[PDB]
Amino acid sequence: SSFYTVVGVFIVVSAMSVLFWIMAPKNNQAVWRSTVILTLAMMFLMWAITFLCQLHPLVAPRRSDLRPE
Amino acid sequence: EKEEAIFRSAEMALVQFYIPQEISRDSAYTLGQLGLVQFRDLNSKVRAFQRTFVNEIRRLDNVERQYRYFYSLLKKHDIKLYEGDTDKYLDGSGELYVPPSGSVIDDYVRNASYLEERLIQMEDATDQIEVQKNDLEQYRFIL
Amino acid sequence: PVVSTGKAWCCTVLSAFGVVILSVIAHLFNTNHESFVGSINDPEDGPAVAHTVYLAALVYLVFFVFCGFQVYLA
Amino acid sequence: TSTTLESELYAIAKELDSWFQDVTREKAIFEILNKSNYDTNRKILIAEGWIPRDELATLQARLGEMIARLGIDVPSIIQVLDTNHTPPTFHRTNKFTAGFQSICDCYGIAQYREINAGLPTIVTFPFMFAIMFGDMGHGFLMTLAALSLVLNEKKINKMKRGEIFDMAFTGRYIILLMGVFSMYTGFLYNDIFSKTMTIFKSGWKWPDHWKKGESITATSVGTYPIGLDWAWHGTENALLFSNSYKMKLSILMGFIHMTYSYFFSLANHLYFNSMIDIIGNFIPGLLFMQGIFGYLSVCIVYKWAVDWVKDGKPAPGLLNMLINMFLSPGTIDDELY
Amino acid sequence: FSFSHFLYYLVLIVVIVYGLYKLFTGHGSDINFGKFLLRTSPYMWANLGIALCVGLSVVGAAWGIFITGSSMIGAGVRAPRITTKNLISIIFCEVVAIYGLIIAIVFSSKLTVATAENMYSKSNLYTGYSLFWAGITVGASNLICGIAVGITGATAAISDAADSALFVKILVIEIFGSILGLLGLIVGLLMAGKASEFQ
Repeated sequence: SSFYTVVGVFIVVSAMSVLFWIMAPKNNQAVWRSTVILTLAMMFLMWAITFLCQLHPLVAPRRSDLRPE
Repeated sequence: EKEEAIFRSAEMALVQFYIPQEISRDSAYTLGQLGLVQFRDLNSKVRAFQRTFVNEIRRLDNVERQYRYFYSLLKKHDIKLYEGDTDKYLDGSGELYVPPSGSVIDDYVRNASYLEERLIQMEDATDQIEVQKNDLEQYRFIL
Repeated sequence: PVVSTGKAWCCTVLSAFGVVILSVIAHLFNTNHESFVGSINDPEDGPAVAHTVYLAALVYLVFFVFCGFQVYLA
Repeated sequence: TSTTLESELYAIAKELDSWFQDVTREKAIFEILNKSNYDTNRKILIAEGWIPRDELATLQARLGEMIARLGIDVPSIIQVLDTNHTPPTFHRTNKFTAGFQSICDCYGIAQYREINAGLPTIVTFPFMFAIMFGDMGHGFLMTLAALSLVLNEKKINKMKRGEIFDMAFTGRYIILLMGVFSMYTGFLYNDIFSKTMTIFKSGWKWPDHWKKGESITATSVGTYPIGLDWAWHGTENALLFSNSYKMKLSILMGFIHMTYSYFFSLANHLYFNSMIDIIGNFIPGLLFMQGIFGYLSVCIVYKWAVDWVKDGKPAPGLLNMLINMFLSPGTIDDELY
Repeated sequence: FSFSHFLYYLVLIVVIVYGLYKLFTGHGSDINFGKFLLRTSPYMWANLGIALCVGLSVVGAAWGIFITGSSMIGAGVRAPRITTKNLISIIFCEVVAIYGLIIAIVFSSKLTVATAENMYSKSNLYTGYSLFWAGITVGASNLICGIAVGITGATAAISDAADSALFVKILVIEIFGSILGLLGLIVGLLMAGKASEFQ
C-alpha cells in the first residue's frame, strides 16, 4: 500500500534524532537538544499527514473550462 | 560550572548575613553591586513608622522631592537636561565602585536645602513682573 | 522639498519588490505555463502580455534607480 | 531679573542627573537595611536572602575583596541556612530563549523546580502559527522583516522607542522562526501568492481529448511526493478536498500536542516523590482521553491507509461513528475493521 | 404613541377578522396550515436551520464576550493581574461558537441533490423538519448559554479583582453554566440522528 514509505522515513528521522541526542553541543545543552529534536518531529509529522490521504483518494478534480491542449 | 536551568528552575539557597553595624552601610553597596540576592522581609508585623532607619528615609526623600521640584522648574524655561552618558563607571566589569561616604551625602542634603529657597524666591520675583506685564499689555490693547 | 527622506524608503523598497515580482511573472507569461494561461479566461495571446509586464518591470527599475539616489544624499 | 534665574538653571541642569542617581542609590540601601533585624546587646544586623547555589563561591570572593579593601576582622558573615520556605524561580535566558520565556511568564510564574513551559514553546509556538499562515511569499516577507531587525542588534539596544517597536524588537527571533516555519508550511500547502508551483510531476492525469467546455475528471496515475498536488488548482472542487484534508490535519496535530504536554505531568509527579498523584490523576486522565480521542486519530490514519474502491467496501464516516459511539452504542452502519 | 403596540394590535385585529371571515363564508379549511408544510421545499427548512444555528451561536458568544470583557477591562485598572487569570471566562464564551461550527459541519454533509420525482417523499420532508428544528434548538441554547456565562464572567472578574482567593469559588458557577450549551449540542446531534440525506 506504500504506507511503508511513511514507515521508512519515520525510521530514518527517528534514527537521526537519536544520533543527535548523543551529539548536541555542551554549551546550551537542553536548548539545542530540545529545539532540534522537537522540530524534526513536527516537520516530519506534517509531511507524513500530507503524503497520506493523497495515497488513496476518494475525490477527483473537475476543472470544467480547461483549454484542449 | 553553572547549571543551565532552562528545563527546570535553578536550585536556591537561603543565606543568613551577620553584618556588623559599623560596616553595614558599606556592605549593602557590595551586596547591591552584585545583583543576585533577593532579601525577604524579617521585620514583618512592625508598622512603617516604627521601623529602624526612618529618618534616613525622610531626609533622603526630602532631597528627592527637592530634585523633583527642580526638574519641574527645568521644563519651564526650556533647558535640556545633560544626561551624562557614562552609565558605565557604576555598571560594567570590575563590579566594584567605592560608594560616596557620609560627608558627600550631607553635602547633597545641605546643597539642595540651600538651593531650594533661593530658587523659590528667584521664581517668585520674576512672576510679580509677569502679572503686571499682563494688565499693562491688555490695557495697551484697550487704548 | 521640505524633508523627503521618510518617503524615499517607501518607494525604493516598493520598486525593489516590484522589479523582481513582475520580472518573474512576465517570464511565466512568456513560456506558456498552463496555470497563467491554461483556461478559457483572462489571457489568450501569451507573450503579448509578457511584453507589457516586462515594460512595467522596466518602469519600476527606473523608479528604483531614481529614488535610490535621493536616499543616498542623506 | 529673568536672566540670573536662567543662568542658575543652566548651572543646575548640568550635573543634576548624577546627584539624582547617587541619592536614589543611597535611599535604596536604607530600604534594604530596613528589613533586617537589629540587635542591641551587640551591634550586629541579621539579614536573610535567597540565592542560587552556583554563587556561594561568588559571595565569599566579593565579600573577601570588600574586607580586604578595609582592614578589619569579622567572624564569617555568611551562613547557609536550612529552611522550609518557598524559594524563587529564576530561569536563565541567553538572548534566544528570552522572548519565549517572557511569553510564558506573562501567563504565570511557574512553581519551584517545575518543568519550564518556555522550552517547548520555542518551536511549538511558531509552528502552530505557521499552520494558520501557510504561504510561501508571506512567510518570506516575514523573514525579510525579521532579518531587518536581527542583522543590527547592537544599533537598536541603545535607543528609546515606545511600546510598539519594543514588542517588535524583543521578539525578533520569534518572528524569524515564524517566517521560516511558515515557508515550510506554505511549501507543503502548495501556495505562493495564492498560486501553485509545478516542481514535480503530477499524480493525476487529464483525459486525451475534450471539447472546450466539457466537465472532465482525472485518472489518478500515482502519488505526489512533497505537498499537495498542483492538479487541484482551479478544478471547481478544490475546497471539497482541502477542507476534509486540513480539518483532519488540525485534529491530529492538536491531539499530538495535548498528549505530549500531558506527559510533563508524569515527569513532574515522578520528580516531587508524589506517587499518589500518578495513580490518582495521571492514569485516569490518560485512559479517559486516549480511549476516546486517540482512537479517533488512529481511525483517521487507518481510513487513510485503506483503499476502499479496490476492496469494494463502502468508506465509513468517522464523525458519524464518533457520534454513534456515545449516542447509540453497538450499532454500526459501515464497517472499518 | 407606542407605535409597536399599535402594529401588534393591528395585526391581531386583522388576523381575527380574516379568520372569522373565512369561517363566515363557510370555507374555514382554506386556511390550511398542513398543506403549506407539504408544498414547501425542504431545502429551505434545512438551510434556515444551518444558518440560524451558526448565527444564533455566534450572537450568544459575542454577547457573553463583551459582558465579561467590559467588566474585566474596567476592573483591571487598579489590579492589572486579573486579565491572564480571567482569560478562561472568555474561553468559556468562545467555545459556544465552536459548538455551532461542529453542528454546521455535521448538518452540511446531508445537503445533497434530490430528483424531481420523489422530491416530497417521507424521508425528505423528515430531513428538512429535523435539520430545521435541531439547528434552531442548538442555536437558541447556545445563545442563552453564552449570555449566562458572560454575566457570571463579569461578576467573577469583579470578585477576583477584590482579592485573589475568590475566583476559584466563582469559576465553579461558570462550570455549572457552561454545560447547558453542551446539552443543546447533544440533543441537536440526537434530533438529526436518524435523518438521511436528500435522495
